[PDB]
Amino acid sequence: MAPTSSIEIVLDKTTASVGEIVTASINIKNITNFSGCQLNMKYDPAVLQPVTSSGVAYTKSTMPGAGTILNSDFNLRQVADNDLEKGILNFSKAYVSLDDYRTAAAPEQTGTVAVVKFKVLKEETSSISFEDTTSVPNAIDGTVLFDWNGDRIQSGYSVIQPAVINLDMTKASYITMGYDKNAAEVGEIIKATVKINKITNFSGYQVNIKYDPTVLQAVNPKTGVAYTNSSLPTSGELLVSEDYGPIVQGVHKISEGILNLSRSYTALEVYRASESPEETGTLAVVGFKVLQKKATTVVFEDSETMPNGITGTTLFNWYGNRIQSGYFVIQPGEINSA
Repeated sequence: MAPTSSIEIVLDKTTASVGEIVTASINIKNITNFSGCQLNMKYDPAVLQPVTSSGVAYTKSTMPGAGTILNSDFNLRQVADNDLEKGILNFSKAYVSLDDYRTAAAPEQTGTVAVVKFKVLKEETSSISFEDTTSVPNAIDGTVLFDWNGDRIQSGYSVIQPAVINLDMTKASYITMGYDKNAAEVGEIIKATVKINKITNFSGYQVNIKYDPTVLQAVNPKTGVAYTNSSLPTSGELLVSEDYGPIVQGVHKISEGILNLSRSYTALEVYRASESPEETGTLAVVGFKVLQKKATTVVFEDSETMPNGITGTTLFNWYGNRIQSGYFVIQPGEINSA
């Protein structure tokens, strides 16, 4: 299930100086009967410039470079309509000879669908993400994947993003997850810790986390006892001062591999009066028991229950204001990579 089935933007380097090239590979994994896609990619056009006839700036009609799938003889349709002023790449890449593709019975479910090279114009931490555009509609975070019947794939995959270039792990403002280990055998528990860095006047969080319940089981990270749909996470370093009235709740859908966790201080005036904000530290620990040893991941993922969420995350300051910008969501790595 998702996020084992995914589309992701993967950079070949995570730091690059001005004038250097960063290669963004658009990779899919385990997309059943995949035949094609339409993707709307957003970047900051003050920071990055898409390039290549190896070296030449894209124009309006420039297609991304070829990847490792969608190169076969099933009548590939390709169109691009890029807005270089706004920093939007929009392209379609799909097989049209679907009857023949089906009959071939060898679907291209995993690989690189396209490559976009970016030249760095400015020293500035910056992200690349697929984003909804009104000229879609019903994309999933700017992504439309098609199966070999020509039907849109409407569920069952995660959009793993943003891809971030030139992030300073000490200085940047972000939320992320870390693992105590990124490989583990069947029956072992991986401890996944939600944590933040430099979030100004932070007072609480809500996060929506997606895992593949056929590969990992949500459990208490010490005891191994399975989470139910109301299980609390184990507390971390932050939001544990009793004086500020923390409240915590979990509302999950374990059969679908969805956790939703929230913890906030409530006595915000008392907290503000301390003049000692909690801005960097761990928020929550969840356990993941390995059911099968195969490559998977855990991700922050948007929820229809969090329409104002930023890739499945909401952070509040100590006036109860949603922090709407100025931090990155940093997805954790792969678990049990091959």
